[PDB]
Amino acid sequence: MKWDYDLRCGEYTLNLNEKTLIMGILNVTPDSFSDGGSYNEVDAAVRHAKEMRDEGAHIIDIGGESTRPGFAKVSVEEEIKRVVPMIQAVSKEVKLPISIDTYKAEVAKQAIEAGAHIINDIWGAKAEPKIAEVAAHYDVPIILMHNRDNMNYRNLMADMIADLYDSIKIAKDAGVRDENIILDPGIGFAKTPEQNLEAMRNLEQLNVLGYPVLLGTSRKSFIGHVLDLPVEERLEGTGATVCLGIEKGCEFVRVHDVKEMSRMAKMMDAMIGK
Amino acid sequence: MKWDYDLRCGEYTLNLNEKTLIMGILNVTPDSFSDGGSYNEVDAAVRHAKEMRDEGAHIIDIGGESTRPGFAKVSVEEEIKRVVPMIQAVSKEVKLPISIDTYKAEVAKQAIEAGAHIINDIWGAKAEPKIAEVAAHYDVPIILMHNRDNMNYRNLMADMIADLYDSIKIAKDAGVRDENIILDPGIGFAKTPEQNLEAMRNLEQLNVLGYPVLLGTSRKSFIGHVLDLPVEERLEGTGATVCLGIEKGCEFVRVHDVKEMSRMAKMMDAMIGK
Ligand SMILES: NC(=O)c1ccc(SC(F)(F)F)cc1
Repeated sequence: MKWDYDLRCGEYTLNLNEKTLIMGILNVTPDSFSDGGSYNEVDAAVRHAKEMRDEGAHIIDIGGESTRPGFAKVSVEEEIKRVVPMIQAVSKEVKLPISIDTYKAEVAKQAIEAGAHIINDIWGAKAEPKIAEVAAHYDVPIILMHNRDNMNYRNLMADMIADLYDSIKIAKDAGVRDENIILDPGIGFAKTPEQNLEAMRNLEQLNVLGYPVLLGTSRKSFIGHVLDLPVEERLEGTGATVCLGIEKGCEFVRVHDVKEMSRMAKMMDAMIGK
Repeated sequence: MKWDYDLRCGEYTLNLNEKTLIMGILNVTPDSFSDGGSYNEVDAAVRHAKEMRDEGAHIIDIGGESTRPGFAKVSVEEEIKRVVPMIQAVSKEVKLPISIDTYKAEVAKQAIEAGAHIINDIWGAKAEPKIAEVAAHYDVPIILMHNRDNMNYRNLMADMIADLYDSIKIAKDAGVRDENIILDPGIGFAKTPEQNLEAMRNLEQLNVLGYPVLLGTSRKSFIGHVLDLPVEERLEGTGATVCLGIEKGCEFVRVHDVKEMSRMAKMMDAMIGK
């Protein structure tokens, strides 16, 4: 009942009421010597995508080098060379909606022509506002993530909701329809460990804006800060964050460990009555 | 702030505010040919206890054959022969509070003399009311679990709270102090799969009775019913139930997989601000 529309992802449709949707994380393994497109690079990407599809992923999230976790300085002409061949191949042989992980307008634009269905922006359309227009033009869902270039909060949650609505304004002024807007609390970004725990504890507040919320906490540093555990041993901590996130009404979770998280989400959904 | 007393377990003290307490499950591996006490049986019990202590367990729960999951018909004279040597050895070389898993008064009584600190009753003092007196006499914490011999609920939750308070009455009429009372929703017992999901979803209601709540969902059938997964693949489902349980204010979780659940509980505590 909570949502009265389905997420329209070109040729795939995502119901927001039946279950928590699992977005699986695919990071490029760049080939040295080449700028992209090579067989090993692309085929490792496809095999990874297929594994995630089998493990219960509903969306595949595809990131280049300029995005997380790398954040390397690459121009858009090269990032296209790399990210486009992956999107052409994955979209061809894995029938799932694909989101492009970029804050760059031209990269988002190429990705969608290559065959991406959703835009996923870590800067909430603030780094390159034209990205909002790209989304409006192609009529695709855009994920707006909370992020700032500083740590200076008067009031964390109120500041987050304010910051986010600034993103919504930019998106809607560009012509993006409400149904194509998704929000993300930006856990792990521009927050102290203490502020990350705080945002998690108060996540249900994001619900007042009236948009589906995607949660992305997978293997993040704050989990390590709490448990005192390296990145490879953060499965149980990520699981907690996913369970809490779902209890507090999130519609997507973005995770590396698709099998495990998928199982937890399904148990949560059964319990909270999704 | 929520609790203004500590759980007094003889020589160990359990703070109910700092963190979710993990009770690790130890089931006897009975030796054929002997009635109990043999070296392999007892030493496997000790090694298991030590493993759980290292994995982060705060309490060791020790069950004989007449209790779960076996429920075999054994007299109390034999159950004592088996459960007492385990309790003497574990209490000797694992410095943790030990709970005896029994609904039988004489068994509880022997267990405590042998060195058990807490009584854990799956029948909520209704099967053998004298167990309440045993607890009152020795001044030990008693866990009262919801259980009935039928499935006939007018209103699940109201019926559960009613049933439980009937247990509290029997306990207090025997002389058990409020601080020595703990409650358990009896998930997996006398409930359909649908009713188990319901009790989980409405667990916070148990809080109104004003007693610490222990949650025990580890590897239970309903998790299997939801995920469609055999008992060995229920880690992720148990994890969900533990996370939800903690969100809804439970003070203990009783689990087989101490390492994993301990990590999840610790992440939950950090998030909900315990
Ligand atoms: N490979 C495993 O047995 C394993 C270990 C830990 C986890 S984390 C959990 F259970 F989801 F919370 C999952 C699977």
